[PDB]
Amino acid sequence: SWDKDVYPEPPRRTPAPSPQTSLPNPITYLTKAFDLLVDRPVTLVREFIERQHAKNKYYYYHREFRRVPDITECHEKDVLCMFEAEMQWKRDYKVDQEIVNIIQERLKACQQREGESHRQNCAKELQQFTQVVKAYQDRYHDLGAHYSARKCLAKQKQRMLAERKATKEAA
Amino acid sequence: MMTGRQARAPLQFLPDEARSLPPPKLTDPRLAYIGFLGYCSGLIDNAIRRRPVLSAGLHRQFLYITSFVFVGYYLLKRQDYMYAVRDHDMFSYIKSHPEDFPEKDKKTYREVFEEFHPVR
Repeated sequence: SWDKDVYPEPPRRTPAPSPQTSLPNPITYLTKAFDLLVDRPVTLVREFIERQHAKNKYYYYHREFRRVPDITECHEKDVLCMFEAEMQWKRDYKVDQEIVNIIQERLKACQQREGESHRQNCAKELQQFTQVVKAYQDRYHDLGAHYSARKCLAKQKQRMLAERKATKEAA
Repeated sequence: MMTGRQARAPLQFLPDEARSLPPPKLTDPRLAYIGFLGYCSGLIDNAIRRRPVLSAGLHRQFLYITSFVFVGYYLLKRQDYMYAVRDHDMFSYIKSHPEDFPEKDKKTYREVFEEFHPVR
């Protein structure tokens, strides 16, 4: 029961079976029989386990993290503020990681769904993919083993300056 | 160094001023480790005398351990005194001299510039 609009399931568009010729029923004997043999004998068990779970509920919460001044309001040293800033930077980072995972999976499921149509109906999702992965590519990409904030803020300084010269040559 | 401080009352082990410093608690890991050091002391004694060790160590071992707890205790006390007067000297000489040590405001990263060669 995952959140739907995060992970699109397009219209199912199932075709209507047409026998079109009178012959035996090779799989359907066994799709019905399977749905007799392996459907209910499991279903009873899953349902029983359901009620067993439901007689005593639990509640577990997705944690939250509040915000902080991050890197800006910290002085050049005196770590006591910095620690918060840069570690939560690391959190938000991993968050972005999993965003990249999500998009990257949407693309895969997209091609698998389309079939032979590979370049038809994945254009939108591949497009936003190049958008996001170009963002990540621009921001976090090349720093190194040891990275905290100072280096991300650093690279952002680098781009802002390179684009400020680029926009003086824009004249 | 510091001989001008304590050359005013020479050969005071620790002065009447030191008693304002909290003394080391019993169980302070240092002097306890000193007690262990008396234990290995006595053990090496019972190794020196060919006797098998863990024998005769009823009175001996206790004598060693208690002795080092005694001496080591006083030593730790006068130590903590020494660092006390050291830190005091620092702070007094800090406050009495504004020019020598400037208090600068530490500007935040908002104004910072660096090179930070990426890998590639």
